[PDB]
Amino acid sequence: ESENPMRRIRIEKLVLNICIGGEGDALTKAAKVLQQLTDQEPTFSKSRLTIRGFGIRRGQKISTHVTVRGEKAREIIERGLRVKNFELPYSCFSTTGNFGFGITEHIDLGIKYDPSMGIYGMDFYVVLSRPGFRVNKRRAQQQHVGASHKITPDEARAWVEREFEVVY
Amino acid sequence: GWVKVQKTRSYFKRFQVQFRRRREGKTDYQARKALIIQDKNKYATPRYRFVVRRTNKDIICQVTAAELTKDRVVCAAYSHELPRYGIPVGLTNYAAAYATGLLCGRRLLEKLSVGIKENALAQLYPGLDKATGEEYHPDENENEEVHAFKAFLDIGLARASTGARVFAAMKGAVDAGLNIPHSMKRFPGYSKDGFDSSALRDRIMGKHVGDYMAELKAEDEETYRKRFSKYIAAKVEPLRLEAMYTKAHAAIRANPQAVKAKFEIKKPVRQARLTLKERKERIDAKKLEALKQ
Amino acid sequence: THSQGYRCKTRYCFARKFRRHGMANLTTYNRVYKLGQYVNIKVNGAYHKGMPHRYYNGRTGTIFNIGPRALGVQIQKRVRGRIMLKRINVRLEHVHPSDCRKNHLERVAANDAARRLAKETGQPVPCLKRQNALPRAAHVVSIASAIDITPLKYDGV
Amino acid sequence: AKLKNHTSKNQNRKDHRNGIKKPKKSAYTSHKGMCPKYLRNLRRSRANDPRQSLR
Amino acid sequence: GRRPARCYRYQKNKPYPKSRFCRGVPDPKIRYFDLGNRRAKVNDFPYCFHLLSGEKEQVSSEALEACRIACNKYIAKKAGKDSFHLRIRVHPFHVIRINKMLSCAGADRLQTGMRGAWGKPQGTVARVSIGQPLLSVRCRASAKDYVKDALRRAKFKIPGRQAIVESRNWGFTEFTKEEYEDLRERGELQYDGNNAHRISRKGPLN
RNA sequence: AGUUCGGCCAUCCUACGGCGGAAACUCCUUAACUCGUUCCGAAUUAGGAAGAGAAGCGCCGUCAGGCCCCGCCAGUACUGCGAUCGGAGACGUCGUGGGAACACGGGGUGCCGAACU
RNA sequence: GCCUGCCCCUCGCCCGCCCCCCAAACUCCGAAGGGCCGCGCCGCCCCGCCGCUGGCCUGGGCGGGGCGGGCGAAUGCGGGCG
RNA sequence: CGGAACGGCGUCGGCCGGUCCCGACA
RNA sequence: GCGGCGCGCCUGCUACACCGGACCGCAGGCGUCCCACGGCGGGCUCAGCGAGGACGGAGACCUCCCGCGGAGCAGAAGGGC
Repeated sequence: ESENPMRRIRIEKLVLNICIGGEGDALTKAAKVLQQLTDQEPTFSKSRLTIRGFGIRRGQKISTHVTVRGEKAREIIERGLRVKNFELPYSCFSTTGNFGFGITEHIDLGIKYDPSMGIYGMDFYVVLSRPGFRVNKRRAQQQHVGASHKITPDEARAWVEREFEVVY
Repeated sequence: GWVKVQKTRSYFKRFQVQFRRRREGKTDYQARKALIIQDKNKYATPRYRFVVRRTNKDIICQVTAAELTKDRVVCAAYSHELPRYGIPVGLTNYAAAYATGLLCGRRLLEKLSVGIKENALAQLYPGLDKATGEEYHPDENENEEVHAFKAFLDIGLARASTGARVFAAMKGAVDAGLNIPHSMKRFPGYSKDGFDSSALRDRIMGKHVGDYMAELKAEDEETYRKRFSKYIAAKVEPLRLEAMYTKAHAAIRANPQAVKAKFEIKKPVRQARLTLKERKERIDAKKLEALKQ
Repeated sequence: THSQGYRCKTRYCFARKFRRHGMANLTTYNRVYKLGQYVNIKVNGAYHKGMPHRYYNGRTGTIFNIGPRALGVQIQKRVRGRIMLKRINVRLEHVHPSDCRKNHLERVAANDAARRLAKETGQPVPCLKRQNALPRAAHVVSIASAIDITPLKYDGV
Repeated sequence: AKLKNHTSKNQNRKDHRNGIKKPKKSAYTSHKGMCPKYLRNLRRSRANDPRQSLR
Repeated sequence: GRRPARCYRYQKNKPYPKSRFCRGVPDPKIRYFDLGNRRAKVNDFPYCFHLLSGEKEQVSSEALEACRIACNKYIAKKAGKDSFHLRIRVHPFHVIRINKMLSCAGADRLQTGMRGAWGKPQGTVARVSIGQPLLSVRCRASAKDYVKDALRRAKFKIPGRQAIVESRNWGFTEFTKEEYEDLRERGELQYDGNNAHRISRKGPLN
């Protein structure tokens, strides 16, 4: 009645996403917000194509993302569950056992509201990985992971329930 | 909301299976092509690729020549052979690569030399006598009459990161005598200004381990127990690493001849294929499971 | 034809087959070539350099020069009423070795071997020339019970 | 005046009258187009010893 | 007036279909190819009667629309919409061309003559082979008496000679009157709907 | 048996479910260093060796998709060259030659080298 | 069936399943029929030459000497060269 | 009796079928 | 016939499975553009099927997953990757 110890679940990484069109310097202003929280330099993703509704024009930086892992991942995500009152919508868990939530106010995460830094909403998405997934990413011997070892959303909701005592 | 399936019989019919090695991902076909394109004029004259594969517990060096079917592994030396040569632990560090290289090179020069049984090969090409970091290109000097056996380098699919283990295995073959085309910029200590004999003289001597071992004991002895457990039981203290490397290199160069070690061929159960007449029966029983119910 | 490029009218010819798209098998580059070897030529789009003109496809020739990175096939092309010995330079990938006189190379040695066995025992020599089929013999055949065949009616269609 | 354009009719008979003439042995193995190095090896080797066209 | 149909009669040119190279195909008049009880049970329509093609020929779309309208009406008037299934099997695909010779002729004026004769597409037309079925009328027992008449009243509208045939096959279903029935007692006929197929022995069990 | 370098590139694939490891391999294991990351030791490098068959991988399934073979299709469609053969034509025969394909069954599911344990 | 009650129906789309007929600038497959080359010189043993090759005593070429043999599909016909 | 779509209880044949010596309501 | 330019050049047809095959025949282009849109070495996987995530929906981003090329390679089309 014991699972193999490699069958545990680990938070491989957390992505942090903003989408401030491009405005005049807004993407740079979100860079400051991401830098303090993750202690990392957020990389500016770029707009693809030029569309009418938003102001992206095939070259405006439209979003900033940093991927945080390990101890930083636990604390940044734990913040995100407290501010989301330990409640998450049930459908957030996805097919590959990846789930996300929305974070109003870069300030609500304990950052001080600033006249200089205007409120910027961000969103999160946490990727759950079963030890042994290296077979999918190694430069040599790159082969797809087997069915059992892939995290099914039901199994991951159980790891989220066990990890943060959340409710849906 | 209910969608199309990617694996249609159409997709499968058009699937072009890659080469068995390409699908497995062990061999990059493009590099193999350029390393093995002998110019046609020469013909039969063979071409040697010095494979230096890397593995979790072993570093494998073998000099190979690709014939139309076989790859003709000529002479081979692996990391697991090094404890016999006196290095009990650290069988996959940078220093152990520069030993794996001497192990292969000196075996190749002697194996060709004993067949030659004349004034040729190792006496003509002792190579650098000791392990030192100075730039040494074997064929760059006299290279009189019999030329140094030159084999081109096969990094495999591993990435050429500055001073990776595979670069230091090449130096080991070069120390042995085999000319392997090289520039040493990749080797650590090659600032564009110059090549540091020191950066090599210390890494070749396994002093990378020495700094960590001594520091680990001071900051956290308990971690140093778990991290370097084999080193402690073996009794190779950080100070002793330099002596171990010099002795092993000396033994490797003088007596390369390998000795056969026995292998037990264990057979796994390998439950064999169900017989075809029985194979139809399994469906026949299932048919009853649906009909009678 | 109002256009005549070096690749004119090559939609289906220079295309690779159904599931052989991809790099050449490494064997093509490795195979040995000796001056005087018949080399059948099979043009491919696998590489876009060294491709001979469409006419040169299928023209078995011998290798005049084994140059570095290339081969030199001399083929016989029909122009007017004269066969011209055109010498072309192909990259090895676009060329293949030819069986051509496969039967002959085996034939001379095998026939000679039959004589070599003959020099000892086997004093009569089996006629060492191919015979163009030749016309049957007695083959008396047993009728036994033979199925009667009757032509059928225009019914089932 | 509108005239004929191009038609190979009769061209085959003209060509095969006595045609299909082999290209000739002198061009069957000519040294045009051969490796420059091969040519220098063949000439220097032939000169020494038995084919001493030299004096 | 679309001209007489003898002008484009016979498969004179290689099939030229509506395509990215074709432009402005006029419009097949016939837009409806199945008339009657298209929704049908394979069991409820025992016999099928077809119109076989006497000669390789080109059949105009206006004919295919014309014939469709007339043949369908006779079964509809007597047997009823419920008792007939009408399938125009030949689709108008090839688009013939028509040469335009209009206005004055001359040098640097409106081009005239057979110079530039490629015709602007017109008359979507059908390609037929000897023995290709043109029409397929499926009926219950009730319409067996009126089925042949509906096909022939409209036979004249279809160009050239044609034949009327009773299918030894049971209905549209490929199986014959006997085979269909053999697989009706043995429970071996999956009913797809308008048509049916043998259950088969292939596929994962579950 | 297992690894490495390979040859031919699906009887070698793709999907699922079992079964397995002694060694070998993988997963693993951390970041003083060499290095490495549009950000991220994910990858990659360097330095390890407490676990582990859960994956990878090797073996069996499964009226499994494909892939491969043989039937069948069928002397069928087509077609080489002959007929002052038959047709208003469309076209079709007949003489002597060839001869598909898709469906549809019945099966098959890698093998060969070189080195080392 | 109802302040909105969507407590959900009928047609669609979309996805599975069959079905009817097409392509000259469509092709999983792919004939007939065409093209292109060979059908006598081999097997052995040595030995030279090379400014070329290669790690070598490795190659290939090009020669020369001995030895073991030999006319090795059918049919027509003397071919070539200015 | 250049030549068709259609027609011909014109004349010789053939194919697939039902009746009728319980002789084609007695 | 100067209304067009098949008057030099190219792609796919027509073209009748080696090749060569006509036409004010069809479906189209060319007369340029780019020191990066070039060479090389390294890394990488693309359009997208889904299933998820502040604002955020046909649609903008960020994730995995399955991804034989269904992407883009300066422009015609066809090969090719």
